Amino acid sequence: IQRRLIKSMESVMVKYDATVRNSINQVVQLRYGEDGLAGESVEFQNLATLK
Amino acid sequence: DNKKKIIITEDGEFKALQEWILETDGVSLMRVLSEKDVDPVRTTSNDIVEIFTVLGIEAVRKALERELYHVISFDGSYVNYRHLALLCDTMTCRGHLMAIT
Amino acid sequence: QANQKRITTPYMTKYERARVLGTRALQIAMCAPVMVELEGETDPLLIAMKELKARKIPIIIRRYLPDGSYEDWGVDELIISD
Amino acid sequence: DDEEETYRLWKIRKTIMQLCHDRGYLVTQDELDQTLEEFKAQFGDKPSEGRPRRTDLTVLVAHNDDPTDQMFVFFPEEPKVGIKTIKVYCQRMQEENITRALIVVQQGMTPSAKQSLVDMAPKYILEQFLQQELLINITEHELVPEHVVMTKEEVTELLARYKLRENQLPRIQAGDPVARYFGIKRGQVVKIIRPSETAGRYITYRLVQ
Amino acid sequence: EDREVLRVIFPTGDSKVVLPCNLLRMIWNAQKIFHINPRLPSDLHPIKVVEGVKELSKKLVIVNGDDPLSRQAQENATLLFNIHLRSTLCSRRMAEEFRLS
Amino acid sequence: AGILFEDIFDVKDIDPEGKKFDRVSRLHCESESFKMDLILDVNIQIYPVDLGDKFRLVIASTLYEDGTLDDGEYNPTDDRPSRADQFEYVMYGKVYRIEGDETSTEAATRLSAYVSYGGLLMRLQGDANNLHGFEVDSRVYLLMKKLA
Amino acid sequence: RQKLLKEQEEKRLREKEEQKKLLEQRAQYVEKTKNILMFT
Repeated sequence: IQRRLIKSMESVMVKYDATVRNSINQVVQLRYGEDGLAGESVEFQNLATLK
Repeated sequence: DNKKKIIITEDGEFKALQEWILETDGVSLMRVLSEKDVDPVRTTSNDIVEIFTVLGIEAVRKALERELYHVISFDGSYVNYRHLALLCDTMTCRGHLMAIT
Repeated sequence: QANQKRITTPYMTKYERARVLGTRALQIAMCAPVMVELEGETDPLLIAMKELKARKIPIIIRRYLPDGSYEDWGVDELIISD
Repeated sequence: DDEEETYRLWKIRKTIMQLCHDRGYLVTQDELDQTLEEFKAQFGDKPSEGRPRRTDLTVLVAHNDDPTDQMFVFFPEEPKVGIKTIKVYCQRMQEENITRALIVVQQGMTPSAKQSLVDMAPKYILEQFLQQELLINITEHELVPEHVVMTKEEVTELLARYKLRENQLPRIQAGDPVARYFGIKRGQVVKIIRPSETAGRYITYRLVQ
Repeated sequence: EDREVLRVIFPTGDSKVVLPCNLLRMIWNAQKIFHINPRLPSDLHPIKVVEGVKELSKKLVIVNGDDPLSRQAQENATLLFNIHLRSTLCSRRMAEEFRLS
Repeated sequence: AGILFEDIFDVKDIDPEGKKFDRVSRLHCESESFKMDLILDVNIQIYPVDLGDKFRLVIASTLYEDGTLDDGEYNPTDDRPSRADQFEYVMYGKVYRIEGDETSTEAATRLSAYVSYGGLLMRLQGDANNLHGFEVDSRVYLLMKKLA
Repeated sequence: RQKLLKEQEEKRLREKEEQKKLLEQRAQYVEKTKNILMFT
């Protein structure tokens, strides 16, 4: 399963126009994670006006 | 609360209504949705192929994200949503269900 | 592409920093002139990092866009974070 | 046997009116939310004997932008619709000078009839729908996000902004349930607006194929 | 309005979100860096809070461009964070809860 | 002087919740001159305290009898006159919280100063008049002596 | 209260636009019934 996933997504990359694209240059996401943010810097918080 | 009916009371609070729900052993989402007194808005399935055939590519994108999240988080784990989103976009960006095979 | 309007980020990416530092360190190791002053540094990597902190690395990063065009940024024009 | 038949007819009509409204056709609010009892008053509650006959259920709407751009909705009586019925409907559309139609079949449609629906496309864009898939409006499902057919100006603006070709956008099949709901053909782009747990909102664009 | 947008984004009342900047921790850091006394009246104008948060929101750019399509994509990219920011850096919370200078 | 608070307390209870730590004990005490409650963590191994004891507690900002700030650094080779000479148990900690019964419109009638002496916690709560010397993130000394 | 009155009469205008749209759909339905008649 790991090998299959890797070979399926290996060339998907964040481009300099900030879009996420595969090797064919097709657009997979207009911004990474729908927000264009890297996963190391984000963290858990609470929306104070929701509940 | 993930299967309860979460409404917003008139006072503005989230309230979890304790309601009856049915779990089937087979899937006819096409037929079950079109039944009297059955909710055609929240009734779903875990068979992503039927979701694709009945609701479409974005519906199966969302449902596939939900099912992968359920598989990952059932053991209490947590994975950043952008990874699930990227996997699910890879499987659905070409208009059909692209298996990882 | 109009250099007056470059759409890419004004920050140097971690990969740009890595490759620029490696490239400049190799250039220093191959007896290229150093742009900053030196107290006692003899390691090319330390000299390259000092040049990057001083914003005195004579390299241009050619960032390619998916459409095929490119944007040229001087290492002094980018924002160095780390 | 009969109360459920009229219930199904009312539900199908409701989904059709919602569909036409979403495609941009002029639909009054009254028929957009028509109660079952109002449907019985306007059409009847005995479809089995012939009140209402499905031929009385035929809808004819006009586009908001162009009054001349009208569209039919036919409800054939036979479960398996044949090529002769398609020819009759095309003849009627020619007489009334209408160019778009929906055929809400009950059981299905013959292969010859489907091939007829496919070959004469440049003349009459007439679509095929099962009554089973009109008993629910799939766009109201929680899984289905908001789809919006973009105009050629909007598509050009999109491709110019992101500087990409149509083959680089993600795709949606022409036979997709939502693509068929919105009646969109190849070459058209659909803007999907869905909520995102990381960004709040996310707009993606899918090209029809 | 942001409250209603969150209510349609999170139909279940789950306020746990994953966002870039831990605003409560940054507020705590500011309280301790500048030795904010929670018992004394503050010298922060609530209009300064409103204007500063608006300018900050303008400076946080995920999608670059003045065209309306880039404007809408920018709105969407930072929507949830800007809601969190406006509800955390609110003038009232900054006046009676955080009491920053 | 450098004294933020001074009073005589009477040990009214020791470890109501039970002994949590072996060498440390929590005293719930009350004074008589000011009617202030006190929760205090003390190292009973070196300074044992029995129920019903009576002691003088002095929260101070400094140990030097003359008004002179401290540097927070350990200087055992210091020959200045320190007020720790007049007490038996001395700790050094910092104020990490000041609660009160204030409302959105009214000031506080009663305050509650919380201090941590390297993890040994104290809560001195009572009238706000007696706790104006306490400010959060401020270093203080305990200066506690047993009396008969 | 004067602004309350302005918003109230604005709602009256909007409901009047609702009525004019309703009669417009009636004015086109009276055309559509003859087509539905010659349909079957």
